[PDB]
Amino acid sequence: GYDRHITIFSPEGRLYQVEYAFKATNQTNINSLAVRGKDCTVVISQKKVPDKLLDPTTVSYIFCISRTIGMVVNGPIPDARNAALRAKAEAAEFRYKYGYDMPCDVLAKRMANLSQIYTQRAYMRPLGVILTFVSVDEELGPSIYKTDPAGYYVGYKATATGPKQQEITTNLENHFKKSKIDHINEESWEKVVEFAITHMIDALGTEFSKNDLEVGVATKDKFFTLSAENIEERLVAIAEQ
Amino acid sequence: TTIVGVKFNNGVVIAADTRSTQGPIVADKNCAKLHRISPKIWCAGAGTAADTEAVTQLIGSNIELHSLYTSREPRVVSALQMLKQHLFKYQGHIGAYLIVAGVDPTGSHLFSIHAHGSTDVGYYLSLGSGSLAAMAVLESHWKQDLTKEEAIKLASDAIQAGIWNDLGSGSNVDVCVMEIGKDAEYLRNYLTPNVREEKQKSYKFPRGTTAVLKESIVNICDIQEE
Amino acid sequence: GSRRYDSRTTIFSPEGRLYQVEYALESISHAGTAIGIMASDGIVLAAERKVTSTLLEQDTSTEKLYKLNDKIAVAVAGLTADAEILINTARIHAQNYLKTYNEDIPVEILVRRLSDIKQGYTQHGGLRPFGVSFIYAGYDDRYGYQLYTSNPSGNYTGWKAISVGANTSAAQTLLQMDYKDDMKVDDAIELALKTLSKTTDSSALTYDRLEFATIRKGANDGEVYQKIFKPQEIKDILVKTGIT
Amino acid sequence: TSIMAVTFKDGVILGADSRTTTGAYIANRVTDKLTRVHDKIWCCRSGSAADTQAIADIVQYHLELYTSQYGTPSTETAASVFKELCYENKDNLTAGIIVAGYDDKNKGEVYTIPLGGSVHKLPYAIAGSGSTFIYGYCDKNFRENMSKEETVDFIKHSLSQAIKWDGSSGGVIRMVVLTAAGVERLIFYPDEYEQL
Amino acid sequence: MTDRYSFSLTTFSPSGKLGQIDYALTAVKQGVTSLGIKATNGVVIATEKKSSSPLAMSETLSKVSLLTPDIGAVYSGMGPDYRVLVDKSRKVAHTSYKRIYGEYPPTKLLVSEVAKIMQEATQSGGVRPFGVSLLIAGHDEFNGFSLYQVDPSGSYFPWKATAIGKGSVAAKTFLEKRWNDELELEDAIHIALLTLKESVEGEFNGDTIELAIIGDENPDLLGYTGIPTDKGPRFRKLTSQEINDRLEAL
Amino acid sequence: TGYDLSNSVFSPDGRNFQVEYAVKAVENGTTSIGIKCNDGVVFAVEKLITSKLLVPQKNVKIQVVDRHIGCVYSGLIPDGRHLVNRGREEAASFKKLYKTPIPIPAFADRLGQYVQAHTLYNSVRPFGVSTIFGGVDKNGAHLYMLEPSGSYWGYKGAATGKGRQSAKAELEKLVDHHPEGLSAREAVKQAAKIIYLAHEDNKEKDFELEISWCSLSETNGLHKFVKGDLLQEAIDFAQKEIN
Amino acid sequence: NNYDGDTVTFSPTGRLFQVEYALEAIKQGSVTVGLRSNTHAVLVALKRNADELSSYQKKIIKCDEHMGLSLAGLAPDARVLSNYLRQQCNYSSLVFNRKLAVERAGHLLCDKAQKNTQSYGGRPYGVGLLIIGYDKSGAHLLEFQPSGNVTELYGTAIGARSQGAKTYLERTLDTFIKIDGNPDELIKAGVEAISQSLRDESLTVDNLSIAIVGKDTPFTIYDGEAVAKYI
Amino acid sequence: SDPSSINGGIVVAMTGKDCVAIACDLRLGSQSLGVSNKFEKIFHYGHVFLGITGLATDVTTLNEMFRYKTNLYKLKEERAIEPETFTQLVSSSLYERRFGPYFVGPVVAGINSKSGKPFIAGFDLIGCIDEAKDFIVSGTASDQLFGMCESLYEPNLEPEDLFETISQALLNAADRDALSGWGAVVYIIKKDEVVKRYLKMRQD
Ligand SMILES: *[B]([O])([O])[C]([C][C]([C])[C])[N]C(=O)[C]([C]C1=[C][C]=[C][C]=[C]1)[N]C(=O)C1=[C]N=[C][C]=N1
Ligand SMILES: *[B]([O])([O])[C]([C][C]([C])[C])[N]C(=O)[C]([C]C1=[C][C]=[C][C]=[C]1)[N]C(=O)C1=[C]N=[C][C]=N1
Ligand SMILES: [Cl-]
Ligand SMILES: [Cl-]
Ligand SMILES: [Mg+2]
Ligand SMILES: [Mg+2]
Ligand SMILES: [Mg+2]
Ligand SMILES: [Mg+2]
Repeated sequence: GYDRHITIFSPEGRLYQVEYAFKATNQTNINSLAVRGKDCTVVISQKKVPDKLLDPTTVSYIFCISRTIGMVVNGPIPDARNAALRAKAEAAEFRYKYGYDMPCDVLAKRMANLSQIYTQRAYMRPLGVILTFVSVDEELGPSIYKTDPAGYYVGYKATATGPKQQEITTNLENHFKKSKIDHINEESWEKVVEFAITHMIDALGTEFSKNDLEVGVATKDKFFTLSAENIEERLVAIAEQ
Repeated sequence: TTIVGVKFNNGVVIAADTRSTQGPIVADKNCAKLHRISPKIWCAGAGTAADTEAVTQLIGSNIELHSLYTSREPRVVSALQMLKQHLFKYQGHIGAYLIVAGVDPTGSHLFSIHAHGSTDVGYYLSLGSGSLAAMAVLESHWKQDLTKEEAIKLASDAIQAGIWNDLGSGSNVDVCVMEIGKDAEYLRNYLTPNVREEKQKSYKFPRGTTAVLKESIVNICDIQEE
Repeated sequence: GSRRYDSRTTIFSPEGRLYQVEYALESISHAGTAIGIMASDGIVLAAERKVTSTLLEQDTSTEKLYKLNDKIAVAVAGLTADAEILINTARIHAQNYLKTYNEDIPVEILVRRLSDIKQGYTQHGGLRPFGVSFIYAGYDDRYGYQLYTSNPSGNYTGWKAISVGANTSAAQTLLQMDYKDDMKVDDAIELALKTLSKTTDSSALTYDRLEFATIRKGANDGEVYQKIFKPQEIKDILVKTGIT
Repeated sequence: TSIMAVTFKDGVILGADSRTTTGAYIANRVTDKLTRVHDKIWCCRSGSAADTQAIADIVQYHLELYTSQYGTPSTETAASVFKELCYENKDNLTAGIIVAGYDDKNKGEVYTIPLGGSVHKLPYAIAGSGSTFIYGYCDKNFRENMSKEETVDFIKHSLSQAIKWDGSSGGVIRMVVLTAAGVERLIFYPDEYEQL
Repeated sequence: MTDRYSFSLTTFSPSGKLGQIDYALTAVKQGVTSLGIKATNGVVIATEKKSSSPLAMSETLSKVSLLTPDIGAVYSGMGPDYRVLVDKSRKVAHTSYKRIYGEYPPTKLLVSEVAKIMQEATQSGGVRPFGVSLLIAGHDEFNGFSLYQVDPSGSYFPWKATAIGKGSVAAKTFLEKRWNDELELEDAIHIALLTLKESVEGEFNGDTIELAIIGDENPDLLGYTGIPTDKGPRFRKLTSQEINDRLEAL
Repeated sequence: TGYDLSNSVFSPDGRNFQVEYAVKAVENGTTSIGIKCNDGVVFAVEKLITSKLLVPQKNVKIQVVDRHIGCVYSGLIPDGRHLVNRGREEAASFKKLYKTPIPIPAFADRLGQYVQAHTLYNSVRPFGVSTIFGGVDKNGAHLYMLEPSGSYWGYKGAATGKGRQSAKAELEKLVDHHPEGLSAREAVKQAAKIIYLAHEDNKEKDFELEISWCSLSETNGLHKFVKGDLLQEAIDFAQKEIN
Repeated sequence: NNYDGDTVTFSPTGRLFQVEYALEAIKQGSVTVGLRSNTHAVLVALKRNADELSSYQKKIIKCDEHMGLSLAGLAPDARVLSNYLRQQCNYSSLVFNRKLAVERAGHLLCDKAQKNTQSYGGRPYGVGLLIIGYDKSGAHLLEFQPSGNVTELYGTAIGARSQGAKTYLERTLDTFIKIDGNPDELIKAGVEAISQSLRDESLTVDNLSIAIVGKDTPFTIYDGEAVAKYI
Repeated sequence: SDPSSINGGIVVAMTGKDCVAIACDLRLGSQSLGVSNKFEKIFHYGHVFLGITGLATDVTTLNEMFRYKTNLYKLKEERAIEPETFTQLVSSSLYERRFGPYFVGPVVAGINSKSGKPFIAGFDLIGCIDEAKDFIVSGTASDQLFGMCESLYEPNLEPEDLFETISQALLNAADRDALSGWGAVVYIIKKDEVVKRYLKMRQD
């Protein structure tokens, strides 16, 4: 049974190492969510600092890949940082060679191709991570593109990743069935973040403090992460209505 | 060679003469110096003919693969970047002097490229041995907010100045117009101010004038059946 | 490390056999039968396509018979994709020889070169062998009309009449029975088709299930012509010989 | 070419002419020699146009990748990347580059990198063929901690003279102001600076 | 480090079977149904856009892909493997042909290059075979219209019409009854939609079906005028609306 | 089963058992700690005196990287040395290109990516060490701890080795009782105490204390070893607390 | 068991069995003793013979004028490592005009042995070394294990029955360290130390091997009738 | 010293009404020394004709190279290469030796088998395509050939008239060049017949 150790086909036509890499994705026990506004793309993720000895400022699963592109990871931090470093290098190289900023969907495809190679080449293992890329693309507008250990990728109206992804997914599905549009009809990104947090609270059924969340926001020509105080202001606005 | 590029209201126009020379001899009277990198990105080339053709084909090929890879229409800055880095690497030995123009989702663009890999930005540009004659016209008649009709006129006039005054340029004027939100129109032989006059005499010889030694049929067909 | 997963494709068995070569030959024994018959005035190549469909485009199809140059052709038995790799290498080798010596490559030299490539995969590199057996039909001015075969071991031999693929035991017995040295192409055509018609696993032998070719000096004066038969031409020769 | 960078109270200002020449022919009379390698780290380019562009493009790539990993780079770091390229490829390059940038911690800084690939941190720097004609003027007229308006006048007067005497320099005088407030582009035309 | 897997991962078993190729074909069998039909004046290729989630934008995922202006491709099996094959197929069309002859390759030769790449993944060191079967439709001047299937082994066959993947056995039977040598392109599209409806469970419309044709030259899609010999791509992907119009006359 | 026989293989859980086995080698090693203070960091380690024949103060375990970073580790000592050698190469190439000394977070990722790379292939073994490191840079003091998986985080206090639980408990008390912060000289004293308290897990053999520190005020932001009177002062403080 | 096939595999308890098996090769090797004072450092080695017709395998190797070692285990591996030390000592002299520090020499051996324990294909070294030397910080004695672990000591012993000599040195620690400016008495203590590891056989003229280095004493090896004085 | 004028020689091609003509001299020399009067410079691959002037070793090498490539083309494509396609193949092949070029002046001539359109093309030593409507010239008497062609040529000449024009263009050009002459060959090419004629000329 060495067909379960390396990335070769089983008799069923399956790749067990790829499937087990998908299971490593949930090892952190963190849930992430991404939604699109009119002028922005918002990504939120649970933040868990179990040890008091940890410096909580360094505990993060959101990465600034380029000025325009942000990335949240679902999976162990070593593989997450491996993927982050590569994406940063690829984004920088793209700009140098082709004279313009790498689009979110193109980076997603590139990283998905690299992941595909690990599913086909035996000496390289898959990374046990799911990568959710976000930006406000200059051509396509607000963009969410997600990559997995199979080398699969696709664009999203909104998405969720983690142990309780299905609960979040259905919650988002039901909202877009009502509104009948492909985004959150809202002017300011602040209110889009409030929507994202509100619907995660409703789906998971848990309340959040400022230190329980981690937020990333993509606008035209820049991506940035919110501080604990910026999130606190966001949580106050939700509670007051 | 005289090649020019002129920006206008809603796009950009490039133009070129059609003379190729080897020393003091004209190799080709109706040479095509306007090259297609992509459907809406065209460039005019001066210098070594094989180089301008080859470097345009290579970058045009990679631009096409890039467009398919990214699911986006190609940009002029991408062609510019790929051309300059290729030419820089070869330290000027690839003798391609290019005026690169086009329209893309960012807008309309006009650049020049020299063999050593340096790029320049402008509203009007000229390259080649007739560039001084062409630039004299451009510097005398160019203005901001040109229309499509005015830009074609100015571009072709600049080429004509090269055709008449530069011995390295001649024959016809080729033009390509690239307007925003429209198909690029390639105007091959836009002007033809150098048609040769009728000859005084016909030099058709009487049949049997040349002395022959042998005759034979040449077998061009494949090996036959039966 | 990686050693754990290595099948070791180039080793001897205790009996002194090459495992992968033997298993590749087992694969080839399930492939469509291909027959070669050499006559005094030409060579015949006949081959059976494997369980085809009515929706297969036959006139543009080629799975058995391939052209290496104007003088040499091959019939394939085994993995078609493996065969095409070798065929393209053989085509290049023929052209290299022609460029070097300004003469068409002798048949045996081409055969030996391909056979040596196959041999290499059985002795070094740690890769699986090519699961292909060839019947080479060719002509040169030294030995005239020649038939050869090669197999995954890289061993090759010359033949008057030979079969590869499925039911070779039954096919070779039938060929050995009816073959004679003073035989001609037209007779060899009939023998090839009759042998396939008896050894076939199909219910009946039809034009759509066959590929056929001849190498004749039947070309205008001292020269050689290759004829890859068209579907309609295979249908006609089947009626002529009295099979359909 | 006439280029200069001058530190002052609020930060640093880069200045340049706009002339590119092939021998005595002016190939470009409106050239932009003030180029951006990072938000508030710019450079003045002199020498080969192809070389200095290639170098600047590589530096911009390096600092973009630096930023993605380690945050905003210092002006010294940018100068070091320029130096590394200029020094190690000295046999094949003709590039005279002035690096100028604004930090909040370090404020305005200027680093000049001549042909050999050496680095020199200075209060102000001048370079290019036309700089030769203003060593006297600039040395006599430069003061530390000048105002924005004084520094603009200093650069305008200096490059005006460099343009006047150097055939390889001319066109418009471009300037880029680097302060905490942001990035400001200035342009000055012949009719303005010639009558000075 | 170093790739120390320099040995074949696909080998012959005692029965003569190449296990990894058979298993790759099994993966293709599980894949979503795709089909191709050849008409007199064109070719059609079609498949189902099996959306993994309703939140996912299925327009961004392209199962039917342009390889050259006159050649298109669709697949059944593992999507990621298909995506990289399309990238390699597009590139090899330039490097091994267009940069040499100044023109796009004929369908059969591009298929041959793709087939070669898939064969090498069946024999080279430290790799598994591609887990896809391709259907490649195309046109060229001297061969006319053509349709090819390419399997994980690297073997390829020309078809008048065929189907691969989930319900290929039933779909091929359906095509055998309907196909003839006098079909026009519109008739082939109609038959393609009928055949594909049988294998689809849920929604059947322009948004859940992906369909492209190889047909007449499209000068409107060329992007430029001024060269008479350039008349535009024969490959065209049908829009969501264009599919729905033909579903009313179904 | 068989998933634990080869590195870089995912088990059905999604785990890399070879990395988890490397952790067992770390847990078997001597205790080492790190304490983040007001303007710097302090590192301390337990050195087991196997025999009287060991020369005191000679077998130095704590290692310097560049001139501002200190590194200490528990587990397979040679693996730690290999990692520090790489760290020194990484720091040198950073300073070569960018002039400024490598920032601590930047340095942390360099080690992290290198250790993580040794979980990607079966042709290599994971590192059998957990490394505690840090120092002072332009943005201030930083303390990190890096595991065999390549996983690392920033820490207020860090501990690893056989006496990690005892140490962690002691570090947690300091964080609670000193929210405003701890001084550099205090941290050295506390470091000595924690190693002595953590020595109860290795109480068979007696040990030698080794401390180092980087501090903006006390050492000008450079890594230095605690020697002589300051070391003895910390030992006396530690001995007083256990009694 | 299942985790000892190669050096690239940890066991479930975090052990490297191939390294441990390499360590076992040292225990099979003949005994060798190392000890030092403040002025001198001494190596004493019990050489082993195949039979009465054979020669006694050499145990001590010179690395530089101020440094050398004694071996126990696979002799060819000691030749490879000693050759590496010779080169590193030599590089230090040629490039920096500097005698290589004994502590740094130990660090270089540690790192060289380590690479063989983490990579696939290779194997650990199957030998233990005792390095002595006199540098700018006085006399030194190092113990090398092929796991990579190098340790600076006052005295030690490795090989078969080495525990007896190691205990003796642990008692004599306070005495032999003080033997300054007296090479013969320091050797005597080393010969008396190695004698605690002997069973059945005794120290003969072609059995014993001694080496010394010190303040005004280059690394020199004594064999044959040169060591009869100490028997 | 100059590789393009060591051996000498010329090639000229012309279009006519539903026909093309290509012609060459027969001289091969070593500078002043005449060596061979049978060195033909025109070759053909199927119905596509290729003339090559310049360094004789490269003339031979390139003929062998294009025979090699056109034979592989035919096996894979299952059809003969056309003049337009072959022209691109020549250009590609010459440019791959950009900085170590074959010292030659190739000339392609032929009729497209499908469209029936006459086609000629010329190249420089590194691959640049000159696709002329009227005529192409190459070799050590290229100046002379340009002068002859530019005066003698008229469009839409019948095959037998075109023969006279191209023959006189070659002969009179060769007679003003020291390194050309020593015999001449003329190919008249129609859609499905090709006639080859050796010309009688002065042998000095
Ligand atoms: B123009 O004068 O720049 C022109 C533009 C070219 C792209 C058609 N260039 C030429 O005509 C060059 C001049 C030249 C001669 C010699 C070396 C380098 C450049 N001519 C050719 O490239 C040329 C000459 N003879 C045949 C084919 N090509
Ligand atoms: B300036 O004169 O140094 C100028 C600066 C450049 C970055 C735009 N350089 C040039 O104009 C150089 C030539 C030169 C003149 C004087 C001193 C040093 C160098 N010109 C070019 O590099 C050039 C000219 N024409 C086309 C392309 N490049
Ligand atoms: Cl890619
Ligand atoms: Cl410039
Ligand atoms: Mg793998
Ligand atoms: Mg001036
Ligand atoms: Mg003559
Ligand atoms: Mg004469």
